[PDB]
Amino acid sequence: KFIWNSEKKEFLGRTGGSWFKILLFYVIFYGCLAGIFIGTIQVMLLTISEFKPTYQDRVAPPGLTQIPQSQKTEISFRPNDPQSYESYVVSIVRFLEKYKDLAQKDDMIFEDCGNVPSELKERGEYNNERGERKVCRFRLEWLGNCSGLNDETYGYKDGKPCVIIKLNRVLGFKPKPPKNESLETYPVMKYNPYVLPVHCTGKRDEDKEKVGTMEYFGLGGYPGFPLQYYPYYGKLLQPKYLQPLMAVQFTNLTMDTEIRIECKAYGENIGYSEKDRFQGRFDVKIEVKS
Amino acid sequence: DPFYYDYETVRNGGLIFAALAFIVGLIIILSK
Amino acid sequence: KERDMDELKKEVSMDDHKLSLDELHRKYGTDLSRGLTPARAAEILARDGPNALTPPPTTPEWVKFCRQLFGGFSMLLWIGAILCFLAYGIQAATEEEPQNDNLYLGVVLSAVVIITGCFSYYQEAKSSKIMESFKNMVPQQALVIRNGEKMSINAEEVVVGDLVEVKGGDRIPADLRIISANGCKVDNSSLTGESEPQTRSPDFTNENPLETRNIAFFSTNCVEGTARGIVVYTGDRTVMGRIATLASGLEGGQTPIAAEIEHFIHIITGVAVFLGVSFFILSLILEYTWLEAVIFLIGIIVANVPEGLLATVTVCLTLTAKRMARKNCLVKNLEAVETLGSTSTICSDKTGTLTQNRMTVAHMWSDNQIHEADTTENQSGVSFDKTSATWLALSRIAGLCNRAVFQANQENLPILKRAVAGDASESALLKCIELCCGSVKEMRERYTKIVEIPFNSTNKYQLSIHKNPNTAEPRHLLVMKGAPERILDRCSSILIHGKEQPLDEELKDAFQNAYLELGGLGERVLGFCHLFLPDEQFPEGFQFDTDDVNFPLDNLCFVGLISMIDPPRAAVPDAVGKCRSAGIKVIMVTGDHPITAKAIAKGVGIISEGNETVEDIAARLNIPVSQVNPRDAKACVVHGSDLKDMTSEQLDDILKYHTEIVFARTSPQQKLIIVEGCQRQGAIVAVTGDGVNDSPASKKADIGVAMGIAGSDVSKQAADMILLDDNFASIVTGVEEGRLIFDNLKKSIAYTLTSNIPEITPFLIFIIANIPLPLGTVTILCIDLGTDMVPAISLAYEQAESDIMKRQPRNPKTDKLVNEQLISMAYGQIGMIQALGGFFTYFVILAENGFLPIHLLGLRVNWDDRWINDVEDSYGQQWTYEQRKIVEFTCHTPFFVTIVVVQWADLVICKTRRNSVFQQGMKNKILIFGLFEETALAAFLSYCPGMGVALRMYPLKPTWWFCAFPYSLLIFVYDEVRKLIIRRRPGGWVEKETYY
Ligand SMILES: C[C@H]1O[C@@H](O[C@H]2[C@@H](O)C[C@H](O[C@H]3[C@@H](O)C[C@H](O[C@H]4CC[C@@]5(C)[C@H](CC[C@@H]6[C@@H]5C[C@@H](O)[C@]5(C)[C@@H](C7=CC(=O)OC7)CC[C@]65O)C4)O[C@@H]3C)O[C@@H]2C)C[C@H](O)[C@@H]1O
Ligand SMILES: *[C@@H]1O[C@H](CO)[C@@H](O[C@@H]2O[C@H](CO)[C@@H](O)[C@H](O)[C@H]2NC(C)=O)[C@H](O)[C@H]1NC(C)=O
Ligand SMILES: CC(C)CCC[C@@H](C)[C@H]1CC[C@H]2[C@@H]3CC=C4C[C@@H](O)CC[C@]4(C)[C@H]3CC[C@]12C
Ligand SMILES: CC(C)CCC[C@@H](C)[C@H]1CC[C@H]2[C@@H]3CC=C4C[C@@H](O)CC[C@]4(C)[C@H]3CC[C@]12C
Ligand SMILES: OC[C@H]1O[C@@](CO)(O[C@H]2O[C@H](CO)[C@@H](O)[C@H](O)[C@H]2O)[C@@H](O)[C@@H]1O
Ligand SMILES: OC[C@H]1O[C@@](CO)(O[C@H]2O[C@H](CO)[C@@H](O)[C@H](O)[C@H]2O)[C@@H](O)[C@@H]1O
Ligand SMILES: *[C@@H]1O[C@H](CO)[C@@H](O)[C@H](O)[C@H]1NC(C)=O
Ligand SMILES: [Mg+2]
Ligand SMILES: [Mg+2]
Ligand SMILES: [Mg+2]
Repeated sequence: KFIWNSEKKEFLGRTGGSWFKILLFYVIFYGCLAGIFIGTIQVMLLTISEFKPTYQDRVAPPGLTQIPQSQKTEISFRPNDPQSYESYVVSIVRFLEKYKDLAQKDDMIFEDCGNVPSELKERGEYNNERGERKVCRFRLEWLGNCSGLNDETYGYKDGKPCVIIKLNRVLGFKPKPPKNESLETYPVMKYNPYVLPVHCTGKRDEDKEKVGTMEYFGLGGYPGFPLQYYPYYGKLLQPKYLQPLMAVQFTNLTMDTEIRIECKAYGENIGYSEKDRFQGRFDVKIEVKS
Repeated sequence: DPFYYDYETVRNGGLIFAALAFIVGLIIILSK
Repeated sequence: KERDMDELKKEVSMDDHKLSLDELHRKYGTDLSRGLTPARAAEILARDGPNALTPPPTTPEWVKFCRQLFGGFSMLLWIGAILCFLAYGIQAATEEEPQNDNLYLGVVLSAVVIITGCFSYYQEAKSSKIMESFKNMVPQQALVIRNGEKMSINAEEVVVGDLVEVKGGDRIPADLRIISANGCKVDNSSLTGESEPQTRSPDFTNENPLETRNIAFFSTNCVEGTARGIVVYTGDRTVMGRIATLASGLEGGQTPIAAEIEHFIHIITGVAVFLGVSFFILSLILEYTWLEAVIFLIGIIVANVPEGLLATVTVCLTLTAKRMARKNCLVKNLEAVETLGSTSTICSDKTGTLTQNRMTVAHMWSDNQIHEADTTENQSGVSFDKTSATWLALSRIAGLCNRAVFQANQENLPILKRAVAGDASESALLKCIELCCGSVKEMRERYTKIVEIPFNSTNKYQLSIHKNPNTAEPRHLLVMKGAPERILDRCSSILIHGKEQPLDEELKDAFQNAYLELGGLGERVLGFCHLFLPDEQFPEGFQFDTDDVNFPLDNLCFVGLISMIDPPRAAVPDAVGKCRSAGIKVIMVTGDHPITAKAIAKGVGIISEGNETVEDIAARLNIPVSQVNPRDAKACVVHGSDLKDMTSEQLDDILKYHTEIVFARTSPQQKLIIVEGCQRQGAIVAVTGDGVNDSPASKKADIGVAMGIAGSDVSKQAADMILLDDNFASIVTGVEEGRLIFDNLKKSIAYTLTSNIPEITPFLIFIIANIPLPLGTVTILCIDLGTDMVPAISLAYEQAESDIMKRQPRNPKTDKLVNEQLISMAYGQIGMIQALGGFFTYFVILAENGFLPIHLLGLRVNWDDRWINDVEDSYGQQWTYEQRKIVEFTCHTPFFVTIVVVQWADLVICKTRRNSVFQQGMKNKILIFGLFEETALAAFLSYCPGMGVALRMYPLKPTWWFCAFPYSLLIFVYDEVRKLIIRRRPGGWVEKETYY
């Protein structure tokens, strides 16, 4: 006493006569609770579509992303040290490892689309009435001087920085480029009908530190995403689906100073959030120090 | 487009509800 | 070495009181007639200290605020906050979110502690204030005699051993040894507990200085007569000063409710550290570094702490205390509101507590028959038959011969509680006649008093003669009152129904046995007689003086007897009846004389009819008192003389083997010893009292109870509860209230404790299965302190599920506030169903937005990564940080809403511990409003504009609201059939395992 009750005649600490009763009760109880839970979760799983998600409204303004996703939006590396840029280089290697020409062999599941940006490819409806959909090919040659096949870079910006921008995948999304009536979109090509444009700037709307020269690699040479790869039909209907990529090389920059870069994708189907810096737009800080 | 939701309407509904529920609660605690 | 001091203070006192006055003055160095010299007086006055008590040693500063800030529970919240701050400090090892999370939490905990502390402090402060309004100290200047001259000086300037004169109405300045007296009755009522005024004389009477007549006492008022004495004791050295200092120096002891809460805390922290440790081990067993594992430990442990329960409990107690105050029952301390409900023994004082401490007419003798008068304060009793002429004659006798008259300002006042200038008996008689027979004003001035004889030093007969108001007989009327035996010696004729008679030994001894019966009843009896005069022999112009025998003092006409006693308060007997009915043992503890004590005891129901004391048995059987076996006696009157020679085992035995007990002639220290003796049995003791003799008792008791008006100041300071209206029946209400608020507390507790399973579990399986965090910190706070508050308070307004005053007092060791079964319900069963409901809503929302539950596993690593902006759902889509995070936070809001939804059912089922909800029912309005306001609040937080910006809470897509519903319904049905089976099978397995 008061407490030493651990064991005596006859109870196991605390009171051990009926322990089987209560343990059995909680096994039954928690078992039934688990069962009920799995039941509710099962009807819930009955109410979700196998093809399209029940709510798309959260991803509505798709985002712009970079290959070498950095610790915080920043590539800082030495042009000399091989181990300096190795992380970025490897990230790129594995990223585009999916895009190689021998990676798409099959004419069964792959389809060769235009060498020039083309109208959107609509395939049936989103049900399974039609078979597994073909996927339009993307050849790494569409990006020159950045991971183009064997020949060069290959230091992958080693001399001067370059980053590929990608558009976020959204099922059913059909990008509408800005009208030919477009308001002050800055230098850009006349391929506005079938391409979704992207452009980069040092600082957003205010005074800039601006130092840069940017060369863009698109499909056929146009700084944007070809509409022919849209809409995306989802992982089930289109596994091994390859989405468009577009390269941006910074040739001319001040080496030992860090500057910032924002890349905006323009369109009506496109939107931007001020709280989400990766929504509709893009941010990267780059310092190449030697 | 599926990418638009009416959040403002649902918002309004919830707020209207909050008002009604609360003032009804107030009717309840005052029984005269 | 104050232990020894208080050890000397718990011992009964001694004195020098028995001395030849020669030896007295020889010792004290004083003249008996002349007192002492002014020089000597001023010499002694500055030698030790002025005559007064040292002001109460307790003068805690408003810094006592800090007291409210700690306790045992606030402590739990303190260490909670400290742990939080420590966790954030450990999270200063990196760039970290808790700027909105852990720091927030700790600060909030601190805020709860501080605020609740402020509230409770303000309440107790308020009670202290309303108590301060009640203190009035009027300086009463003592009358001394120095250098032969009478001088009236401030009582504080009185020294040891100088001559003091006290008069009628004068309060005794310091402790005196009476050298001389004339007709002097001092009132010892508050100090020694003696009911009727005790006469004081030079002569030594009793060995115990408290009962002796040659000592007068500090703080006691002299009722009548005059006396001279030498001062034995001054200031703190006096009797009531020693009593007061003992009272100030005792210990409060831990209140029962506080202990229950302590134990409760032990439970909570028990499961807290079990979960925390076991999951610390578990976390290390997988991956996370000692850093993360520690953060998780602190996280879980703190998570198990009920922040809002402090508020809800404090508010609960405060509400009950509010009602108490409404009934004119004030509680000095906040937690003392419960104690009555836990009390198995009530030690009560007799005079001023159980009784009115006011001499009052009880029974009257008319036509050889006893008629009981109405002895109640409010006149709620039965009036006798006043139609008889004998009563008229008697009433005129009592009314006309007195020194008693109402004072100037008593008109509007009730005839009883109003003040009167005169003797005890004369006051009682005056009030009685003014009550029953009409006014004594025009009645006493109707007959004109010619020559009166005031009470004689010997034989104490008091007579007066008046003229005749009647229109028939112009005879002179003579009236006399006095002790029954002497007036029996002087009377011959007896009156019946308006016509006279001589005395025959049959009805003469009927009168004798009626006098001995009323006298044995505890009452004090007075013979009342009158005689007409032979106006032929004593003409209308004859002036009779007090010299020779003018009137025939013999052959008078004896009318009847009028007896009087201090009656119990009107509400008392019923109250004691209820307390006995509730299973509370009532013990009378008084310093009064045994003969009256036993009578009052039988009157108020402490000693029931038919129950015999050892002495009753001895008397009935005509046997020596020592013979009879004490086991045969259920009731006992324990004499205080014996109580001095008694040991621990002996007192234990007396308390054990006697059901109805009365301790009489007991010193205050012995009251303390009796209380401590009942506490040695391990039982909760409440003490009710009036005077200073109850100061050490009321202090030592688990709960003391004073009388707001009839109670003295010291005992009022010592009490944990005050009765402002002086209604004893309140005690009953008390033990009801405290016994109810217990049950409700459980419910409230249960409710809040149920919420901690669905609150903690999200962060648990967040660590385990590595899913995105289902429930945030802000949301958890919006449940604990946001919503559940109004329901948890509303649970306090729950009513009695059965008759509570029927059931026996709880056992402190067995029955607990928060025990095994409660935890096994809240944590084990209901809270689990709640958690499942929450996670269900979570998966509904996340699955509908494209992340299927099975895919959510291990995702958090990349999910909580700010810089991964391509994140694949089950449909192949790529989410940024803020998007999927917005979904997680719009998964927090519905988890919170779901908590509210299941807390509906939990609130309705926590409403009743036993009864089905269709019995006890929804008649609670505050509960209804609780539900409405709760739901409305949740809906607001969800849908108010900018809440996602502020609290990071987003508008619920409305169908989300229905995900929790079937789980709530399940909770309700389950606990309803549980509270069905418990009703049907009170064996019982469900009752033993669950019912709490
Ligand atoms: C070198 C590599 O280092 C790499 O650093 C890592 C390592 O340091 C590992 C490090 O682990 C985190 C991670 O597990 C996330 C994990 O985050 C969780 C723990 C801390 C929480 C703040 C947070 C939100 C809920 C919150 C807990 C803390 C608790 O105290 C609560 C206040 C508690 C409450 C009490 C109450 O009453 O109400 C609720 C229960 C739940 C709670 O509300 C969740 O907190 C842990 C500390 O995450 C860092 C990123 C980075 C790169 O990879 C780099 O290459
Ligand atoms: C990418 O880099 C190569 C360098 O290897 C460029 O070829 C150089 O092009 C410049 C003109 O811009 C010529 O003056 C040099 O003589 C070329 N050198 C070599 C070794 O080819 C190539 O034109 C660049 N292409 C793009 C699309 O940027
Ligand atoms: C009535 C009881 C005892 C039997 C079982 C019926 C249960 C499993 C039913 C009753 C209410 C139902 C839910 C109501 C809310 C909707 C939200 C919707 O967006 C997906 C399905 C979901 C989540 C339902 C699934 C099944 C549900 C939870
Ligand atoms: C007895 C039971 C059913 C009590 C529960 C009341 C339920 C049915 C109430 C309480 C909260 C309510 C909701 C509050 C928020 C609004 C938002 C509005 O835009 C659509 C409906 C909706 C979602 C309400 C529907 C009804 C609702 C879910
Ligand atoms: O079941 C609780 C619920 O019942 C009400 C009304 O339905 O009262 C019912 O039960 C009472 C028993 O005390 C009786 O008045 C009667 O049986 C019936 O009215 C409400 O008081 C309460 O909300
Ligand atoms: O239960 C049907 C009821 O809910 C509503 C909103 O009032 O549902 C709307 O919001 C839900 C949020 O999950 C959606 O599931 C639903 O598709 C949407 O219409 C109404 O539909 C209906 O009155
Ligand atoms: C590149 O930048 C350098 C200095 O910043 C400048 O001198 C040079 O002319 C630029 N090259 C162009 C404009 O082709
Ligand atoms: Mg106390
Ligand atoms: Mg008393
Ligand atoms: Mg909680």
